[PDB]
Amino acid sequence: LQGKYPIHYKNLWNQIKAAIADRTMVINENDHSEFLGGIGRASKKIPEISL
Amino acid sequence: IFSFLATAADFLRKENMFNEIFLPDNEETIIEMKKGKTFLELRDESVPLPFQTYEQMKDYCEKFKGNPRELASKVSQMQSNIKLPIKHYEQNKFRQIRLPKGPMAPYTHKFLMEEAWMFTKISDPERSRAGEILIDFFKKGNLSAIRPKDKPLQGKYPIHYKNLWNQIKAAIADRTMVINENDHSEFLGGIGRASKKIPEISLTQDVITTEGLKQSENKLPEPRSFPRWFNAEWMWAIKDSDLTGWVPMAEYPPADNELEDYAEHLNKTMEGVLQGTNCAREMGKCILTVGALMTECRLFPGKIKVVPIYARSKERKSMQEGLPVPSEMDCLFGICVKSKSHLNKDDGMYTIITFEFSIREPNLEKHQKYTVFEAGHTTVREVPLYLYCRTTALSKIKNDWLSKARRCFITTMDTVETICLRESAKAEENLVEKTLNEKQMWIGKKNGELIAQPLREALRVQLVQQFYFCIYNDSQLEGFCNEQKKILMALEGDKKNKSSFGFNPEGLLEKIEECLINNPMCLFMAQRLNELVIEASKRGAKFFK
Amino acid sequence: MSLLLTIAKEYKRLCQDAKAAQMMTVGTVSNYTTFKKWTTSRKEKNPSLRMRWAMSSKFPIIANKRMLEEAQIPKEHNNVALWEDTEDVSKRDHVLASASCINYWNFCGPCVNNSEVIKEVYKSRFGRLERRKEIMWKELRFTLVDRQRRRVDTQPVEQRLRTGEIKDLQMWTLFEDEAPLASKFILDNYGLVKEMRSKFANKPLNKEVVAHMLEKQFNPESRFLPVFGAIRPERMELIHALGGETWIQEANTAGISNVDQRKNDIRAVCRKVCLAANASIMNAKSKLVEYIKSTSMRIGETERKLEELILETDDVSPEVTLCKSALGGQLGKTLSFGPMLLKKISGSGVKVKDTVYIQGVRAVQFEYWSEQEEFYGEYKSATALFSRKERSLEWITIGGGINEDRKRLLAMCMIFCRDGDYFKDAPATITMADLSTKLGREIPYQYVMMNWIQKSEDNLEALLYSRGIVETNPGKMGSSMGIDGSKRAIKSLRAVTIQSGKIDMPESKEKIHLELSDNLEAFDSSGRIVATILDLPSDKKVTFQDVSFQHP
Amino acid sequence: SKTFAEIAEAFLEPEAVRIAKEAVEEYGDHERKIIQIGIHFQVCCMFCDE
Amino acid sequence: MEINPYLMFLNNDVTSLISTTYPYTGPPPMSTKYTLETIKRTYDYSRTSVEKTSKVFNIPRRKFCNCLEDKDELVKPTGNVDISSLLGLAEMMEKRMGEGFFKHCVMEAETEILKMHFSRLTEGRQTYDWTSERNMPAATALQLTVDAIKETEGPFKGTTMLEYCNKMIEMLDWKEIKFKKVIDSIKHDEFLIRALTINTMAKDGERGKLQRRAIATPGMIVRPFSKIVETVAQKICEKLKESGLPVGGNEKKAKLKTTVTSLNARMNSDQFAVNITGDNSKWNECQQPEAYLALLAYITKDSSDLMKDLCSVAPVLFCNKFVKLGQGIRLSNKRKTKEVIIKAEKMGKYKNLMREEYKNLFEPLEKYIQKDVCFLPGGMLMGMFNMLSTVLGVSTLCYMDEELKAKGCFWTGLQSSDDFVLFAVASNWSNIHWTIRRFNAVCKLIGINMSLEKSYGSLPELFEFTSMFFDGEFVSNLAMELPAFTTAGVNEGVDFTAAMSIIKTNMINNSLSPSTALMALRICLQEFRATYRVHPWDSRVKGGRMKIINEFIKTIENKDGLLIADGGKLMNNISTLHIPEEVLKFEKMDEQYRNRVFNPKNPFTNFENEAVVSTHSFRTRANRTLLNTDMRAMMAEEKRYQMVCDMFKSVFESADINPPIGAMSIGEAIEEKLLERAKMKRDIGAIEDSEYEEIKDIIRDAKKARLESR
Amino acid sequence: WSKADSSKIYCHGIAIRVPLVVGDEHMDTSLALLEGFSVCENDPRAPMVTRQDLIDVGFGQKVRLFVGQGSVRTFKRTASQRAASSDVNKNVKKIKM
RNA sequence: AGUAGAAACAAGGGCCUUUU
Repeated sequence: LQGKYPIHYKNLWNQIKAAIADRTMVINENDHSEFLGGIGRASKKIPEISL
Repeated sequence: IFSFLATAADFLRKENMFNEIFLPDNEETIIEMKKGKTFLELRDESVPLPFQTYEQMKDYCEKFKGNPRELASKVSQMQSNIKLPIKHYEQNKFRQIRLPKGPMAPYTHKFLMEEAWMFTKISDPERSRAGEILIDFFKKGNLSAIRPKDKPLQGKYPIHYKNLWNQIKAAIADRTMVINENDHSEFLGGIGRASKKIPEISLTQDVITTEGLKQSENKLPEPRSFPRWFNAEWMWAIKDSDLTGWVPMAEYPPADNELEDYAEHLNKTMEGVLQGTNCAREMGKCILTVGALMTECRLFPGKIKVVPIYARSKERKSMQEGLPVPSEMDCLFGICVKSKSHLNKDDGMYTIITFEFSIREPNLEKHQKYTVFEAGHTTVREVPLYLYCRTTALSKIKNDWLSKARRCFITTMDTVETICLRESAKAEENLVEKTLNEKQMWIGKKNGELIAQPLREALRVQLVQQFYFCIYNDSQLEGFCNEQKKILMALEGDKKNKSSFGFNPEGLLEKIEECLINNPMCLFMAQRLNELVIEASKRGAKFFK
Repeated sequence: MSLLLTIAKEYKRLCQDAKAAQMMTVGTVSNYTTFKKWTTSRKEKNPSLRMRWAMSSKFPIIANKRMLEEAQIPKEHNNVALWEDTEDVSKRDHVLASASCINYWNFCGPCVNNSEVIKEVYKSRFGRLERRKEIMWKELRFTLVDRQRRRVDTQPVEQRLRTGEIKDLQMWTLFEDEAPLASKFILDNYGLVKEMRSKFANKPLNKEVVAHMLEKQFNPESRFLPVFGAIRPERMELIHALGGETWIQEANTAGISNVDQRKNDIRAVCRKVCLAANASIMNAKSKLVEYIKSTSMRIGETERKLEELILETDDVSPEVTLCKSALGGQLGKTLSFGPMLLKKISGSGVKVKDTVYIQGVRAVQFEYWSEQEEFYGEYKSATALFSRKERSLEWITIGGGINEDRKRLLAMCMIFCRDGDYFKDAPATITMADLSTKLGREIPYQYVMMNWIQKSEDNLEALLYSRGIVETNPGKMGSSMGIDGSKRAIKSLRAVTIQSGKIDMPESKEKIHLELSDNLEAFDSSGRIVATILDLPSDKKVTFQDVSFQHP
Repeated sequence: SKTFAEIAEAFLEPEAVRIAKEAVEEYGDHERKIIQIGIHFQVCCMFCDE
Repeated sequence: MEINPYLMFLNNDVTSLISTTYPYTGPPPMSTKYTLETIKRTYDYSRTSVEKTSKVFNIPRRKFCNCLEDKDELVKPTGNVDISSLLGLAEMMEKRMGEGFFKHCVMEAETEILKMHFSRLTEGRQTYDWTSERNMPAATALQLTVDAIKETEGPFKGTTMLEYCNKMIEMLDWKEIKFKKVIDSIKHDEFLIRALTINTMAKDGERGKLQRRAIATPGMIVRPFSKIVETVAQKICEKLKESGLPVGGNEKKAKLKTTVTSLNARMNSDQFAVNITGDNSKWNECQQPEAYLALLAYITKDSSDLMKDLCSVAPVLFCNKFVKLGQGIRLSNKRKTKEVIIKAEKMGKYKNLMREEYKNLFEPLEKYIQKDVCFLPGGMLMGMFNMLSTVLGVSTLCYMDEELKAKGCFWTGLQSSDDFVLFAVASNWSNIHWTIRRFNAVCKLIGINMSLEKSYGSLPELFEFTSMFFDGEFVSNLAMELPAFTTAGVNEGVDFTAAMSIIKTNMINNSLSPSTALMALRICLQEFRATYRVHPWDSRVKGGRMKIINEFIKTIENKDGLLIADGGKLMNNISTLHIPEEVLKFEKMDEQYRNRVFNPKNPFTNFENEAVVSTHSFRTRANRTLLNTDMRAMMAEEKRYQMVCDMFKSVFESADINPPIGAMSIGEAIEEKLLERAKMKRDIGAIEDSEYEEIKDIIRDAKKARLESR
Repeated sequence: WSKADSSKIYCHGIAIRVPLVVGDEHMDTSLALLEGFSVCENDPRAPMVTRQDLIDVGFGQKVRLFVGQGSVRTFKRTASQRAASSDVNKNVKKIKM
């Protein structure tokens, strides 16, 4: 109805159900979580000496 | 059982196999081509020589066995009675090309580029059609101030041209871009000079003997010499034009990633560099004039019209000081006229006429076809005035292609971006501005020495090259540019110490020199190719002096 | 209604003629298709020039007449000509109309209640758009790229089907009155049809367009393209904006379209059932077929039968191959020797017998092929092009990027060609127990040496040493490979060439109908083996979700 | 496609396909007749009905 | 200063700039003299003089095959063939590829030829009708031939290709044929000659080789057999790796690269390789149709007895073909005021009032000549058989001998039609030369010559193939496709998406760079705006389309959702080339405008075609020059068929989507469906018993009339 | 179960395919009766009807009907659960002896 | 006149076939 990145949330919900089925709360694949955690800030870094 | 059969029948009917072929009865189980009588009579007649019936050939082919020894023997025999020559270029060098001899190749383009003079005004968005601006420029009085004289410096049929110019002025005054059919226009427009037909059923020997009706003796074009005015135009079309925005262009869309930013930046640099040249104004002129002429030919055939030769541009941008927001400008170089473009079929021809303005006296060799008149004076101070006038024609194809003259930009951008990206990848770093400002590209000779300028300024040479390819395109230039590649590949092989070879280079030189006739571009590029191989002989083999 | 009566009157008038009657009486209905071609046949060479010349006129288009009258479309608003009563020669029921007339309708004209149905008609392209919007771009860099050419899919599609399964679906959703007999695909996939039918029902629409769009919605566009990096349809659809020969626009696109998960699940299930049937000794064939038909799985919302998906996919794995063989499903000419991939380019041959002594004197038969044959080979992040000649690896070239993968590919290739002395005199370490017959099922020495290599790295090193070693001649230093897998050394292996840049995967649009044995080893009109059960992982435990193993 | 056998496999059981194939090979007749025979054979099967 | 464009070729490569030479930025350029010269060269390259006499036509028939004579200047073309060598090379190729190969291919072909419908002959380039003697499309020619067959003996009930072929065969043995016209009939000999007749067209759409300035146009009695032969040739060629004719682009590049890797890996340290760029000459003038017949007979030896008879038709037909002289000569006086026009059949009369060249070229070809046609018993033509010639050529690259190995020498390569590339290997130049001469000889033995001027060689990695120059890298010419980025000329919706798709394909394959793609996008946008006489809204332009724009613009909140054809701006870029604008702007469009544009009932809307449909998807006006010409009688039957088809479709809406099938005729289905709908409505819908009964009476009366008329 | 897929029943995760013989409130458009009908010998006496009145017939009755295009047949509301696989597979095993 | 090429146009049929 109203949202931004529905596909990530949906796939993540499926992965959550899968993990619970496996009796382990862990999530191995890191594609959606990585994105949604890096949306805030993520980039490279150049040393000052290489400037 | 019925359900299965229904499904199967539907499938087959869908596959077009629901016929006797796949579903025959007991009897109709022998399908065969209905070999008639005539077809057999022929098949037994088209057989190779040793056989005389298809049966013998079939029996010889179905049982044919391989005998490598006789095959090798015939191979060697044919290999001995041939004596295929092999010629390593290093030993057998390439002579220079032999250009034809005779008068010089004159100007051929419909419009003038270097000798062209134009009157300018400011553009109002309301009045923007061609039939309006041609009047706006007419009111101020300069277009009417012109008044040539009956004494031409050169040319022929000056009376017709003078009367036509007067009629043009009159029609403009009448606010109707139309002209009447008189003897003069009829002579200049080839109105009634179409052949008259004579059926053979109505023919006899007495008629033939009366007026000779032999087979037409085609008068192929005649040769020419090297033009000495081409380098002048090439050097003039490299400098600025005091304005820009000569060629209209669309807008740039938004951007979200670095890629589109890079693309937009580079495209802006190149477009800003190119829109200021002189070749650009000629491109825009051709575009707009051809658009107007095509519209007229589509709407008002069988009617002599009046179309201007104009263009639109924008004065350059000075600093914020002074008057900001520079204005636009409509420029007018001359007048054009069509003649009953009844384009019944593609490749047709509709004669036109060109009245252009200049301030530079002519040359007999170059401005051979024109018929110049001394008009008067014009300001800048006062200076004399000339009126170049000639006649020519066009067609649908040339119109459509000239209107589509914005491909040179694409080609040049491709070349440049390719070079820059290749240089940037070998080092894994953004090397584009440096490659444009630093990388030197040899562009000519002066005082027997070589000359060089960054790529940022050499783009103009490639742009003019593409424009000329678009202008002087013909079968001759086609064959030339198709047959010169061998020389370039041999040159590259020489640069890399690759021992190239060939079978008959003399024939290649002959084929090349065969398509060099009365087309300035071919002659110029051939002479330049000779100069190239000469200058490289100082650093490479496979070329004779 | 009255329209129906008019159609009847027209049919009567038309039958009154003789030729129309003869043609509507003779033959079947299919003739219509033919009649559809002899009419309205006219083309043009350069529609560009023609279009410009044509649109230049003052009424260049055609258009319906009654639709304009009903739409109260006038012939002017503030003095601009919109259409004029007249008749085109072809249609005879159309009138020449202006370009300005179209603009008139859109700006002010006949409004409609809603149009969101479009989003369903062109769902694939809105999906493209959404997938794009959910991307997080990154920096841009310049460098050279190793773009390998290969056949891939560019259109992400769920429930990929055939063509015969579509020509029917386009009817039960749109033209049900004109529907044919119910096919099995319908009776099986009922909910799918119901869904596709719920949206395009009781709507004003042009149906031909919908059918065309549905074809696109169920067509994976397969192309032979250069590619770099991972292989996923989500990327191939916009590869043009990710990298070229000299540039790369980094961007993360991993968490979208959830495609490869379905394929890996399918392959896991195939492996499971293959092992299960292998547990048998005399009916593994029928056991496997039963396990197949006794199983189903969920895709998104719908439940599909396994055997139906298997015949739609194109995963060339030693598991899917076996299944598709049991069900008589044709497939491509692609091999499989353990984890690696292989494909024959040219050559021929025939089986031949030879023997080897395992420990002391223990004769064991092993076979090998006769004349020279070329092969392309593909291991993880590594490519190779080699040739075999009479039980020997003649030459090989590699274009990979890793040392370990290079060495493993080389070893598996050497094995595939039975090159070396080990195949002439096996090592002492192996014994009759490791030979074969876990429970009776024999094993050719090939896979024996395979597992012997996978066991310890030192077996691999010894095997490589079995290949000739020499001193790296000058110049060839770059095109040389050591024992560790280094692009250059002072002493390198024999008959080897290295290079940077993968090999272009070959291509062939061919199909073959193969079979298999009671030991789960497929054959292709020859003594060659394309798949088996020894080339797959031994075993592993997994919990399958949304599956139905309706078998005891 | 590409062969009548693959076609027949579309709506027939591959078993009867192979059967009719071996049969036409026995009589050495044109392999375009795989279909009719397979159909007849399958009919016989579904006529037994166990 | 003096300015030379070519100096940049010193400090830079040549491939990365070769595009600069191609003058594809300008218009390209555009009889009987050409045809007569072609006939002469064909009769000459048949280096012999043996001749027979056809009992059918009573015409001299030079025999061009296994009759080689005049073994001088063999470097020049020759059209004589030694069948033995051809069969040997074919056998060697089969041996390489394995047994059961040709049989498998002919089987795959027969698997299609039988089920094929005879309506697939409508697709293709123009053909030469044998009634009006002019070049019409294939559909109309097929229609006329069928109508003639029917008017002669009876309607053609056939529905596949085989029956049509058998009917053609029978028609070659009839004695009187009828056909429609403003209803002339003809005899056997005249129809035979008029069927074997072939015409020429000066299209040569592609620039390519300027030498190509014509193309063939056979009749309708030769199309199906030609299709059969092309099908088998394709099934053969696809299996081979030494051919690149059917594939396009990346495929042949990968082929060449794999070949180069294999070469560099095979040759030892004491060997060196070489490349060659070849361009055969007179390809369509040396390929003899008799060798093709013998080869197809050798191929169709183990297959069924049916294919043996079909493949053998087109060869003999090309062995007895006639050519058509076009437009004759033109006569005129000195001043050129008057002008007479003359046709071919008359040139034999006024042969004295022509230039001496025409006389020397015409009088010799006066016995082979008949009325406005020549009896060419051999040779070939352009476009007729491309794949078969490619197969015949690849047979050479497969050659091997004891001598080549005694010296450690061997060649391979890759050939398409009249264009090949060679890779020879040996240990010394003295042997390289011998190998190349051996290759040239074996190619000469089958009429495959080579052009010594356009052909050159060099060290391994420097060559060209089909406008693609090859080195360590691969240079996309990028000018070969320059005409592609343009408004096709179909409608407004489409051209823009098509251009964006083309740009995407270029960027993917031809390595087109980003900024170049952006420039091309803007250029195509400008040309689109200019062609359809449309421009934006903020722009100062005033005009017809633009008047109402400024009028109604006040009603709009945001102009970002508008379309280009309705005064919209550009919202698209590299990352959005695979998305039409109609889809990208859907969220922005103000609500009212969106409903009007996608309102389904639109007057102009008329439906690869990866595009959206809307009001802008219109159809252009139709030409009217024919209005004056009396080509109207033919329009009648077309109008009849169209009425029938559109009525059937009015009844059945899915006729186009799903091809109709069944055992009923058209009238039966129509009647039954009408009654069904009538009942379905009268039961519940708004219909009266009176209306139902009236409909039923009308239908039964129409049925009675249909069955009574005939 | 769900109204979306009215042809399935989920018990303990396992799925069960319900035949299509009758159509209740949820099911849709005469696609839920097709497994109850079958083809039979043509009978010109039985009536010809539409695809919507097809629900008002009695189990075991006959009726003529129009199918697709240019095709008429006769149907009977009696099913046949047996397939050909088993019948072909089992019968072929009784021949290799 | 002119175009362009290795032949064709320089209207053809009986009145018809205007905005960067």
